[PDB]
Amino acid sequence: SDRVLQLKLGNSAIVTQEAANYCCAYGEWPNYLPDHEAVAIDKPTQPETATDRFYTLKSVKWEAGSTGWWWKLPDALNNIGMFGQNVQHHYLYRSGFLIHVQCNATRFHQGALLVVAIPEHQRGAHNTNTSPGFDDIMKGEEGGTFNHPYVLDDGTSLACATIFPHQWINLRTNNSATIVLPWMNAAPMDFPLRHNQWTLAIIPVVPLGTRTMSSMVPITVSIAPMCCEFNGLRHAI
Amino acid sequence: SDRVLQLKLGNSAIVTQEAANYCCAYGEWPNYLPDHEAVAIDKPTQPETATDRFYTLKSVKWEAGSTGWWWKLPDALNNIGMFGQNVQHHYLYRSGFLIHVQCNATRFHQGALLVVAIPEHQRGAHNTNTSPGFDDIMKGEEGGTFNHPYVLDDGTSLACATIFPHQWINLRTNNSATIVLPWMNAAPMDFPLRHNQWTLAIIPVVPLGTRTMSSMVPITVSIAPMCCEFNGLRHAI
Amino acid sequence: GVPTYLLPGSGQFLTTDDHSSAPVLPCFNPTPEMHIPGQVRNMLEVVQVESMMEINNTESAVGMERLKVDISALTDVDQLLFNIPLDIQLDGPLRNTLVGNISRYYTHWSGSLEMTFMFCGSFMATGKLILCYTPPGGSCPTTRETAMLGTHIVWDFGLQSSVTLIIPWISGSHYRMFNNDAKSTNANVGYVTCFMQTNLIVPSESSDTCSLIGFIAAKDDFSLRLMRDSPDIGQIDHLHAAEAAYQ
Amino acid sequence: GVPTYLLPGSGQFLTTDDHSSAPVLPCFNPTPEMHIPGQVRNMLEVVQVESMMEINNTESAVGMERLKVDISALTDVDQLLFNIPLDIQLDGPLRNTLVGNISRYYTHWSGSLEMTFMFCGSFMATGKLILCYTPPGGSCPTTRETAMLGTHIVWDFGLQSSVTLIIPWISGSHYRMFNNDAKSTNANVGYVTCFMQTNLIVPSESSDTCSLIGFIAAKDDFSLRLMRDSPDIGQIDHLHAAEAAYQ
Amino acid sequence: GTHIVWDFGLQSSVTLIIPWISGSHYRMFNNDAKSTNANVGYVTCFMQT
Amino acid sequence: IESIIKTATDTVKSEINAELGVVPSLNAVETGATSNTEPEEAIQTRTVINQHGVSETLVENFLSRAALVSKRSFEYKDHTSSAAQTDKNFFKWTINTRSFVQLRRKLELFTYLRFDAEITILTTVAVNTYMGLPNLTLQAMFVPTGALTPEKQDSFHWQSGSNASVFFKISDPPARMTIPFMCINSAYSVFYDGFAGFEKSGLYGINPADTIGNLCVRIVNEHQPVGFTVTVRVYMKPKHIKAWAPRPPRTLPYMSIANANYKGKKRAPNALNAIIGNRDSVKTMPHNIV
Amino acid sequence: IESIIKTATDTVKSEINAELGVVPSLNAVETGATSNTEPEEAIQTRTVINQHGVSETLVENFLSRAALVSKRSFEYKDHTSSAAQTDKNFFKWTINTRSFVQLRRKLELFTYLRFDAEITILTTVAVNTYMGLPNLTLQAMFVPTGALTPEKQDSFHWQSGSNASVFFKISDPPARMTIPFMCINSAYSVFYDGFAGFEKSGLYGINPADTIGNLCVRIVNEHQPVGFTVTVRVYMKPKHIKAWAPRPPRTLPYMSIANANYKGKKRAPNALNAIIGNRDSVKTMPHNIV
Amino acid sequence: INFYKDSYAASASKQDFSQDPSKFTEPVVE
Amino acid sequence: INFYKDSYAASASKQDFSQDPSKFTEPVVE
Repeated sequence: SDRVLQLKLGNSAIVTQEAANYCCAYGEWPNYLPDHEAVAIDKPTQPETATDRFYTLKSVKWEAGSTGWWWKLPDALNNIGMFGQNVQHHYLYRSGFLIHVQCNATRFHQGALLVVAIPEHQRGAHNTNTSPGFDDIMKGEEGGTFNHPYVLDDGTSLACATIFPHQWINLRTNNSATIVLPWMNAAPMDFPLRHNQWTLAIIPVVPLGTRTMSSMVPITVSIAPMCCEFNGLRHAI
Repeated sequence: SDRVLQLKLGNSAIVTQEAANYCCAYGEWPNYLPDHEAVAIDKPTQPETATDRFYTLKSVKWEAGSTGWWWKLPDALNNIGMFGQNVQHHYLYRSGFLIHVQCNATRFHQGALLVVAIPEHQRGAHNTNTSPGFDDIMKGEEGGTFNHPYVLDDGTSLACATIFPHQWINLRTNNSATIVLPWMNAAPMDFPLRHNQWTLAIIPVVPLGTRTMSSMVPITVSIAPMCCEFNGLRHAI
Repeated sequence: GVPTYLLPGSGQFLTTDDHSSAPVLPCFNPTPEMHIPGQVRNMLEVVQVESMMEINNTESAVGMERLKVDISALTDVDQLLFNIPLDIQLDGPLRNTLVGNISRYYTHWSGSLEMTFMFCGSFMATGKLILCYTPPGGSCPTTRETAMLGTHIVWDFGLQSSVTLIIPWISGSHYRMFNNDAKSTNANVGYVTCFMQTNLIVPSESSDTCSLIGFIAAKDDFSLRLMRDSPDIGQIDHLHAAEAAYQ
Repeated sequence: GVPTYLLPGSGQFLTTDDHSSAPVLPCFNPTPEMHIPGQVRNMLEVVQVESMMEINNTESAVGMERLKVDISALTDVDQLLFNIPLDIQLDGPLRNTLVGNISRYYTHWSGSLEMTFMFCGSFMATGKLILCYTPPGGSCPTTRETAMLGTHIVWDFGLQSSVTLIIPWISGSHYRMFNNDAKSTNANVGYVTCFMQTNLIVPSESSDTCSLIGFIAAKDDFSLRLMRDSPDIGQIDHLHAAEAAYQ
Repeated sequence: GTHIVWDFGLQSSVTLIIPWISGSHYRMFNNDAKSTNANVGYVTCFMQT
Repeated sequence: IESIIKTATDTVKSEINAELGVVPSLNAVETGATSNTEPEEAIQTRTVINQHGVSETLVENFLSRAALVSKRSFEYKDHTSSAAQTDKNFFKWTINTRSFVQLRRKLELFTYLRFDAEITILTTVAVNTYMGLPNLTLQAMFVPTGALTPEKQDSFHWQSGSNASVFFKISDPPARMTIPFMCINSAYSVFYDGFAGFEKSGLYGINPADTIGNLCVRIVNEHQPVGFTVTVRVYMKPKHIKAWAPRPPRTLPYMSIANANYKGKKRAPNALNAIIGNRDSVKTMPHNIV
Repeated sequence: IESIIKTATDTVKSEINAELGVVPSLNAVETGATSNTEPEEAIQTRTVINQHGVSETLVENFLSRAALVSKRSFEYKDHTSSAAQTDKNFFKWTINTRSFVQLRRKLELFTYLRFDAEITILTTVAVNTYMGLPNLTLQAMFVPTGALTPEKQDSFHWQSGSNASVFFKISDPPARMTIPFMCINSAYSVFYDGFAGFEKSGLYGINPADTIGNLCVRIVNEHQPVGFTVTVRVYMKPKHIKAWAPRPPRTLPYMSIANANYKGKKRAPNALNAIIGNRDSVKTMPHNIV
Repeated sequence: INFYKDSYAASASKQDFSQDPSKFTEPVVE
Repeated sequence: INFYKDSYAASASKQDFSQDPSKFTEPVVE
């Protein structure tokens, strides 16, 4: 019963048949900003179905010695669709996210993915005391690749990364993972071009393995923003 | 009326006719561990009549220049019967003890035994500052012999040893002593192979003397565990 | 005036004292509280979340290979696969866990643990394992006849790819200490061993070596006390750019 | 603020002061109380338990021979057997007792004592003794005519092998001091002597020398006050392995 | 096994109850004394002192 | 569901179980949920009334320990021939919680923190012959972040019109202040996945809203004919603490205070490719009872 | 039967007794019971209303005296050419009650004890010419048993993230802390008839659950040009005391703190074969009135 | 004991025994 | 006078006048 799931947002829908029970982050569900927590006094635009819809990114090739992949939000979506046009024309921003990650293979394949959403994933660099630059962090739609995913590229640990909102894609059990994210910030709204609230990390804890014919196994990421607000209308940068 | 006493535990019984009123240690009687004092969460085994029964040890020869005898509990019983099999197959242990000491002689004999049960009788060594080893303490079924019973082999005193649960076998009055011991520990259960809660000490305060024919006078120790619990089932060491 | 006298302990600075002190900014209005997801009010909420064990803490296991145990098809019965030392003070597989890192801020601990194992082979891979917990006293059991005499669970790999070995709180004392003596009777927890109950049996197109991932959490009867500094972090010099906070 | 002023005695450390001090560990939960047998809440519970007197505190009495008095058959009537000095401060037969060790932590004492004597001859041994207590003033009585004029008990050895000589509290003052002057009127308790009332009469196969064991406890009218350190223990150097607690 | 400790005093007698401890309701008077349907067990006496 | 938990939970007794359709020991790690198998369902238990309190692991107790955040020694003397890069009888310190690693790893167990910080300042002095230790007066002035800080010991910025100063002596008890929750947001960002300026040349991970302020400390006295070395230790104690979204603890050693860069130790433990020290095999027991 | 006893008990008057079948002065020591012969039954008594209170022999009063448990003198100076076995401006101390024999014999009158310990620390200083006594700051950090203790005066273990430290000066009143009841059992074992490890090579009589912790004490100051000798005396006072199963007092002198070994003195009193000093005969009276 | 006019001046508030572990241990929706 | 938030911080409790000497002086059963 929990394996089949249709997610319908906007003009976008995703049916899955080999899923797990989906994850709502910290027990929370997204909502709009209420009046007793609001700060910016102008009326926000709530474009709804134009922006509250799945956005599918470029797939990544799950290969032999993969270390992992990360996308930062809302940076991965700031140039896609009418979400990216509302981002570039407004100063402020508030939304949650419905991340759906797809990866299937045959019943002779093995492997496990940790699909973990990390709040405020401040990265570190390796073997230097210079901070990571702008281009190391703000990758965009392509995202990045983990350098040392065993310490989550920040000196901490992959083993304890199940404290964050996560699921698994174990290839003998499921082929999809779904994490619903709310707004996760100290401020109620935020400038979307210089700050990322969530990082979606997908990490090969058990590598891909089979002895059947070699097929390309892709990992696809569909991200739906949820309950988007935008304040501070101006021109586009 | 208080001289005759039948003690029936399990398939074991002891009738005596020349006894004293028996001693319950600190006014307490043994019981099982209640739920509001329990620690180990697994269900304990309570083998009852297989272990709650008298275990008679090897008798000792009461001679001319005897200094005394000691047995440590449960160490003196850890290899005897189904008590010793429940000890060796479990990690934890809790029971009380019913110690019955037997020594008779003729009406022309004289002598007095102090039969004293000592809690946590940490021993000392004489004329050295090295602690007693494992083999000095863990004698087993044979028990030990007091080296300096006038200071109870720990620097204290035999004179003040009547603060402990004790009886006397004065050979003109009685020929048996009976001490009922409860569980005496800071922890509710305990690992029986590295800790002894009670020491039964039998000490010649007045030596054996007569002018009739010389017979061997033995001192026999029967110990019945009472209300045995065992937690932490594993293999046997 | 009021006649007073000073006690011992007057004018000292205890770092754990709980008093009210002078406001540096009078009539300051703090920022209004906003609802932020995921509030932690007790560190035992964190300790009950399962996190991966480094059971493969060996050499030639580099990085993420330490977080998985590779089991294979064997040609003998009753075979040992791995064992797990249960000392949380000591640097074993349980140290870098959520239950293992928060407990090393404390000295005494109590309560039940849980070991979750997820099988990460193929759908075609079948097998049965036995996951034994042995209360302390003797050596770690090396044969399956010896090890199944304690707390165990037999697990077949099928539609649910996970079991839980509850490690029960079986102790004489209310708490266990995080003392340096791992062979102490106040510290040693026991052993966890895994054996083949049957065998890992795969077809010719499944990968012949499959993996487990071990997880450990604490249950809700878990308790920590006597707080101390963690031995997991430390410095022998000032960090970089720390002098620049004075410039 | 509150106008205050410091008194004499401010900032001192009295070792007997009764104040509340700072918790070194806040929000610490102690271990739950378990019922342990034999709780002592007042040290007068311990003092009322009978314990052996070293009446035979002589040379050529080695170890346990000091804890018994050997009486024999005599060929003269009215003969003295032993006497007991009653000074509890002074190193006599009453010092290493439960009533004697706890009282040397104190300076003043009051209340009645009891001397219990157990006869440890054979069943065949008969005899009668008189156990006299003499209130202070003169010398210790050496003949039986002189000694029975005070508090005594005549004891025949039979089916009950024990008597009690109650030593009554007969004092001018409410308390007696543990002063060094044993011949003081505030300290001297009196004397206990034992005589033959008849004779120790045994047959030819009983051992011709029989034994007594003397016990002393306090009654429930007993009281101790003014606490001091015991003169029974002391050191002139640090103990062994005490420097290793600093290493 | 099942025992009784007896001191010789004012009552000069004890009873060792030999309990009916059998798998079957009855035991046979068969010639095989070492049979499981016939053998009752043993009674031994020792010096306690 | 949220409830009030003052002690650890009790155990109920259980019996022999043998039911089809019910498998409580099997679980689904793939959902992201922790196993809910209770000890009653795995073994046979007894009734245990668990009275073990849980109040010492409260986040208020876990974090409200006064920890060293600053330690600065400066020569207290006549500074005329001393170089301009030195502390001429005063220092400035941007208040951070990053410099000393016990408090840093402990505060970095969370993503967001809202706390009031009480600040204890411990001054100690040593003679730089011996003739005695002076009872000096120190001034610690709290300057907000980016504002004008003094450039001299005797500058006119020390007059403290609206800046809060504390004047305290060495022979006193240590000076103690409470600094409020001073963020412009509803919580401090312990981690900041962003850049703090509208240009692409700002610092990564450093949010200046997280910064408390500057702590300018001088000695109010003039110089004696001899020199002294004055060490000022600052202690921070968080209080009234709310904490959100817990994180993995840091395993590798810290390199800098500006960032979360990592190197790791050369060997295990806490190396980059090996956090836990090694054993011989996966079926090797390290402290096996003999 | 348990009752409340605030004063010693009263005496009732008695008369001439001469009854068959009743012998209250005869007793049975062999049962292990103390004689219950009352003074009314042995002599003829009068009515005495006894108003002597019993509150000074309470176990709470008997044990709650602040007693010296530690005394450590160390040279406070510049330690560069000093040997590595010395106390280089700091010491460590495993907290025990065994080192000083007045408190040791007093606590060893019981088998089990449950108490809270308040800890007073008294620091005194002497010049090692004379130019004055410095008002130094000391740090006493409470480290749990077996944990990491500092190896230097200026080590980074003294920052005390979660370890409780007390900072105190010599001119202050002495520092006073309350240490709770910290055993993992319900009472401390004053005596332990066992071995504390699962192997046969552990220490006899030493239960590490009985051990409170370590007490690491340093001087926070740097060294002056002259040296000083600093003596730190630690005082322990038990409070909220429950006590179980009383024991014979120790008669022979203590040899070690690790064990209950005995030698005895060479002559009586308190020799091995003679605890009480000797008299000439059993019918000799030592202090006989002439 | 708080004689200061600001509420943040007070001592530490060690009475917050509300837990909710299910927002970390069971964040699934069904 | 106890202004500390922990109960063990309090002063000594010198009001426990309950005795039971019969658990040492008469531990016999009849």
